[PDB]
Amino acid sequence: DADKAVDQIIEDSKRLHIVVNGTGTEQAVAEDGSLLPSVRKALIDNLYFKTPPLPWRNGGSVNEFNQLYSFTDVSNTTWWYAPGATVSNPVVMRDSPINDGKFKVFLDKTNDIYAPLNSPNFVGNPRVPTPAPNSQSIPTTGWVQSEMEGLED
Amino acid sequence: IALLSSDADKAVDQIIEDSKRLHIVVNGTGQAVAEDGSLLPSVRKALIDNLYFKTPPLPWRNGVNEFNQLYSFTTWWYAPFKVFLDKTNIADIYAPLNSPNFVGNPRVPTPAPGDNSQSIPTTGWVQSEMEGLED
Amino acid sequence: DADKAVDQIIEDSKRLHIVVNGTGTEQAVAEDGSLLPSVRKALIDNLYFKTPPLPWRNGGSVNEFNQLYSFTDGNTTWWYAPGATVSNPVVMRDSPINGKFKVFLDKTNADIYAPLNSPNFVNPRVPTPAPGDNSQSIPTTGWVQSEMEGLED
Amino acid sequence: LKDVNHIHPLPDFVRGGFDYVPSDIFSGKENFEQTLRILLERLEFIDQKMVELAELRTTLNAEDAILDEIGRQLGIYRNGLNDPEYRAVIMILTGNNSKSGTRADIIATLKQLFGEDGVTTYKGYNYRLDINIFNTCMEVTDILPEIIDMLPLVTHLRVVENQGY
Amino acid sequence: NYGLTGSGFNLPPMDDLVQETKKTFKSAFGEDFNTESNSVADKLIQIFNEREYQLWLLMGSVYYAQTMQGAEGIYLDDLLGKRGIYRLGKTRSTGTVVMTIDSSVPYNMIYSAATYTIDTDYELSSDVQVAGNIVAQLIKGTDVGTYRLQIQNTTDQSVKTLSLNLTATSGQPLITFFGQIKDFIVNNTILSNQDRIWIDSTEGALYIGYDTNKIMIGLSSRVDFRTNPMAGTRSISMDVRSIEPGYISRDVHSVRSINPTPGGFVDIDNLSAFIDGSDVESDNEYRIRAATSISEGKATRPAILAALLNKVEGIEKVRIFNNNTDKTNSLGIPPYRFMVVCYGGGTAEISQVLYDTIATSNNTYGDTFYDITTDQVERIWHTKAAARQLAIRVRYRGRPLSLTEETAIANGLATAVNGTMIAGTLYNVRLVGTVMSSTSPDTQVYVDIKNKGQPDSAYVNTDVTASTTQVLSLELEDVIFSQI
Amino acid sequence: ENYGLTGSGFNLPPMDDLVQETKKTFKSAFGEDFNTESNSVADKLIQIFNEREYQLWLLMGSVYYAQTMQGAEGIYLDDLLGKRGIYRLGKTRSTGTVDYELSSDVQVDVRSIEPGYIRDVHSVFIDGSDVESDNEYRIRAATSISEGKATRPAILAALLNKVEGIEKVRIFNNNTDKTNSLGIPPYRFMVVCYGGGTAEISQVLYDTIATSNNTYGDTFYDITTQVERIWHTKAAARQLAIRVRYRGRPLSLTEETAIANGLATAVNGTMIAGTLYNVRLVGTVMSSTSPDRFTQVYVDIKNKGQPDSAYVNTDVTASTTQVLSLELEDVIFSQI
Amino acid sequence: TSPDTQVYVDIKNKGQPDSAYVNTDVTASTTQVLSLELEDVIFSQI
Repeated sequence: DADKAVDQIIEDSKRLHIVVNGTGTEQAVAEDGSLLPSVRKALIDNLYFKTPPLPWRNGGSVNEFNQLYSFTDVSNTTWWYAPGATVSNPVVMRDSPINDGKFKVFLDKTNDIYAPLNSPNFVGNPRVPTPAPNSQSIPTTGWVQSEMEGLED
Repeated sequence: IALLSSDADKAVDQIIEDSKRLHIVVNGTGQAVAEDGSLLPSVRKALIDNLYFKTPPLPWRNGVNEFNQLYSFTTWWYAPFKVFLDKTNIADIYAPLNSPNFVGNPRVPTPAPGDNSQSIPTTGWVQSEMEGLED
Repeated sequence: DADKAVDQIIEDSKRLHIVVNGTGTEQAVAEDGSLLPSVRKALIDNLYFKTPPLPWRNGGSVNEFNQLYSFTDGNTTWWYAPGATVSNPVVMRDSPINGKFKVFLDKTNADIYAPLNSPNFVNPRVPTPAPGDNSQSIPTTGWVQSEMEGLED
Repeated sequence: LKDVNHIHPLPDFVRGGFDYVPSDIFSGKENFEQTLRILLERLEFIDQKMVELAELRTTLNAEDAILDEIGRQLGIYRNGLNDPEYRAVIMILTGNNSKSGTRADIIATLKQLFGEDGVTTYKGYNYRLDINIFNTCMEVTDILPEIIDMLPLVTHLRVVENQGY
Repeated sequence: NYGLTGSGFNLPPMDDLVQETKKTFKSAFGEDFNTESNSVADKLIQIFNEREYQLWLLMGSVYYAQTMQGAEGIYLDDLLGKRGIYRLGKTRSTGTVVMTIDSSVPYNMIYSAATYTIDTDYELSSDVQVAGNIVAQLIKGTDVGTYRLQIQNTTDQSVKTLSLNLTATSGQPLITFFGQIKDFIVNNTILSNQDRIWIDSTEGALYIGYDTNKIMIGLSSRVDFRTNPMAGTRSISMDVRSIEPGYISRDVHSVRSINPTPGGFVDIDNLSAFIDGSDVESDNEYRIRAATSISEGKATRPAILAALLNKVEGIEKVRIFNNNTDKTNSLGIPPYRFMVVCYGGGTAEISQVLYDTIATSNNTYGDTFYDITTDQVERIWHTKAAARQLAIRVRYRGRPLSLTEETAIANGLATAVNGTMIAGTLYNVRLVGTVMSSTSPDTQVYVDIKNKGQPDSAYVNTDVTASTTQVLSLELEDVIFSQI
Repeated sequence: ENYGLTGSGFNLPPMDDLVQETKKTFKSAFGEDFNTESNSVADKLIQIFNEREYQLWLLMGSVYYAQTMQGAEGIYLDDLLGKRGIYRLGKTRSTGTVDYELSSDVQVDVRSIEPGYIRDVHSVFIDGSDVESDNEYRIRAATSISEGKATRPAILAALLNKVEGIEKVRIFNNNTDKTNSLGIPPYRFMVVCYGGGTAEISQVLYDTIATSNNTYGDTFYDITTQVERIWHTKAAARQLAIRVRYRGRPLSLTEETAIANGLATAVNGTMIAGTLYNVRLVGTVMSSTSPDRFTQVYVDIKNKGQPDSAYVNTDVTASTTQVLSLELEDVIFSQI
Repeated sequence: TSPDTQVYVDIKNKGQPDSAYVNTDVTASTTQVLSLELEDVIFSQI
């Protein structure tokens, strides 16, 4: 009757497999009917979901600690979040976060997509102005051929 | 027959401890220890120790004792001077490493003679290279 | 049958082990083509640190993946090394500008990435264009030789 | 209440010896402890391997690389046998030295190779004997030569193998 | 010095290691280095040293694990496993019990195996039927009418019947009735039984399977016997085993109760010590068993001969015959089947002993059979010799022998009961020697032998030989004397 | 992990390595900037402890090697074969026939008084046998002992232990309905032996065969306990001769003795009615002496007295009642 | 190997057809040296 144990093992393996490899989000179902989150689902908490922040308001409240909000001053734009924001303790909204230390500003990480000045490793199709027919400037594919084009003769 | 399982436990237990660490990190309180002995703070703790700036900026005077208080001038500033909030984009001035379109006079360090690789040649390197075959 | 279920279990286990542990400068490989980041990534990946900056020191060795060290010359910049642990420390050399160290981002710092106009580089590389291209794309050192080769014969 | 076999890894070896620090004079200094721990923990590895040097040499768990040595002392050479059944033949031949080939006795030896219900034996009038197999876990042709040896000098034997009843 | 040497493995004390390592340290940093009491190096080195004492002790323990002496626990099995001996696991006690039953319990009633427990840890071995398991009987006093008697012959399988009338309830008629019953029973079963049944005329009671002191010792074997008027009290024999395996022992007269009391129950008791159960086998008795395996012989003609004589409550004589050549031979035997002849060994108990026969040796020939469970169930065969009684007449010349002096001569001829099956020859010269031996020394003596019931003309002097399945027999009352 | 018993063998770490990781782990607890170079106080301390620890590994390796068959020497050899239940012999005594004394009373044999080695010539006996040395002790261990009965190994085991003067034995079985290729009657088996008595082996056989006299053979001898008889045969009947040819560096005189005597063992050990393989004979010569001494080798076999032209190199077998034997005055060495 | 009928050995240079198998011994050239790889061994039962 070890076939019975082998059975349960067989689909427990599959549940575990989907949980580990649950794409960005998968909801494995246990025998109790509860719902288990993929690893990448569990990783949303750090991921700090920067969708276009909900525009700043006066009134209303913030329920998610890691959600951002968009605010504009009389002059600049900033994104704000209240780490203390939680369910059963939402952060009441206010006129401006600059005196609402519940809220704090946030920045952007991605510089990543830009070539550093030191030994960058470009991809795709870089281009430059065809240099003078020289010395230190970067030549183009046509520039070289045009330079050599007169030489074959 | 299926008694290869004698190797499965060394993974099953290990994933048990890994799940335990996952749970403590995600659902911890204002830590976790990896097999390397280094610490992993739980989210509700990581939210505390990170860099927070003082939100009200101060007027500028070019006078200077804190790296965490902002100053205003006319733009926000701080002393690690370094500006904090200008109004200009970055993507408009800095070339992406993918499919850039440079303008003006780009320069690179001239490679060694005879290099046959993916490095970039210089106009004054190829032009030197031409004369060798000319002779 | 059942051996393949066990194989799934063991591969999932080693994947989960690497993901939970990771190295800060590391990302795991999922069964599908996607790659899974480690916790040491996700934390520093979005933004996280220990607030009180610490002075740089030539005789110091770092062992913590999330702390900022203030280098100075009074040009002060803050640095970190994701691949730093108690098990794998890293030595503060004379200057951080020389490996695992990375500088904290600022809207001034930028200031190390090549600007769109007339940038100076210090071993850049580009994909090799197809032979016979006359466009303004940038040729490689080999591409030049690959084309000069037809010339000689 | 206690195991007779005293060959076991010493329980909590590391914390012992540390118990011999006289009056906590050095405890909490984090400089002497590491030096002592680094040295003691080396003995941990050696202490652990002292067991396998004795545990693994038993015929039950001996791997093929050394099981041959055990068989060599007894004259049972590997020939073409593989590890899982090479263990079986070693047991069968050794057990034959205290046997008499009785009906009750024969059932006992076959019992170790096919579980509880995996084997049955019919008997015939004129020296005929039959062996039935239901749950074989190893290939039987290579084991067959021994199955003849532990039978009377004049047995007439048939062998039939099948899965299940 | 203390490691491996030419004479085994030794053990070092602690102090020698301490001194050696302290000398090493002394050499490391010159003679000035301090290493006693107050040195931090001393506290490190001494603490470090004690651990390797454990390692040395464990290593020494390991070495002896592969030697005739020093092996223990699991390692002991491997050493003696090479010689094909394995430890015995948990065992269940086995034994037999008897109980007296009221006169009114019917013969055909059958006890349910799974509805009784002898005592806190004993239950019936299997289903038991009252009929065919009577071992002893007591008849006394209260019993006029007509009585029927039945008995199954112990050699054949034909039921025998006897008819009698109890015209009187006491006195010489009752004595004669009891004597007739005794003669009826003794003519079947075995002559040894008659020694264990008698009549106490002083009380007018009949005892079956008792001794002169009125202790139930039982007959020679279980039998079936009935009286249409169910008189007296009957006794039966049951087989008992323990509930759960383990250690338990009971004495010769220990068992004293049954929890669910069956109607008509009288008493219950033991006859001999049980084969006590045992816990997990220990090392000492394991070695002892390994040492005494020499006498463990089986599956051979001498071995089977010895086993029968030492495993049956009886089996006075035994003999075997062989026929293994393609034909039935003179003696009626199938081509490839053995032949076993016994005397007074029962059927079931002896049958179990025959499991020492060589596997694949068909054997299984005879007039009586029985089935034994292995699982599969198989049938075995054998036969019981048919006794033949002789009549002996003694004539002599000399002084007349006095009464009670002939007892020695009569019992002296008990040697006539020691003849072997088939190969039994009187050698009347031997009888002449015996009759002249069991007496005071001192003219002429002769011996005449004939089968019982024959006329006096049948007396002869030539020696007699037993038949194929016959065995000699003689009764004390069948001896006569004549003076010449 | 690569240290100790590993199935493929036993691995022992050298002195140098143990220091290397000890320093490495020790360095890990205090950083790179920690002096551990030669003659440094820290290094001196490390060396002392590792040397004391190293002996433990060496002791373990010696224990393992001491218990293997190849490394068995002296007393350690006695323990290993003692585990099998047999022990080396001691001072043995001579036996003669009518310093010495009578073995038992006589009326209308001979036993030596001295405890051992020993007046041993015809018309003035088993001499020698002082101590049973390891080489023959290993040989004597080749036998087997068991208490079993009625089975083929049991019959062989009992005969070699009880029948005096027995040297070889084999059994042939015909467990079928019809006579085999060897003429054995159906449902009977035959026993053939070399040496030994006739009215004694029968006694031994009777005590160990099943209760069904299935014996068959050339000669019989009745026994009783009821009377029956037991059959057996005797083979002897062959002596061989050998020649060897080789190319290379001549083998002096001592090696030929080493080669010659070695061959005699392999040929002699053959079973009754066995077969000799030319390849096996070659292998023995390559192993009874150090390799790299020959470029070619051949062996030729013939029976004693045969003409030299009768030498053959093909494999040779023996009849049912023949036993292969080899001696000296044989093994003709030669250089091609 | 454990002790114990017939055995033969055939040698040929890598890449040659099966007809090149022979029994005569081979000799190295002036500047050549013998070599062998584990994967270049085959067995056949007869």
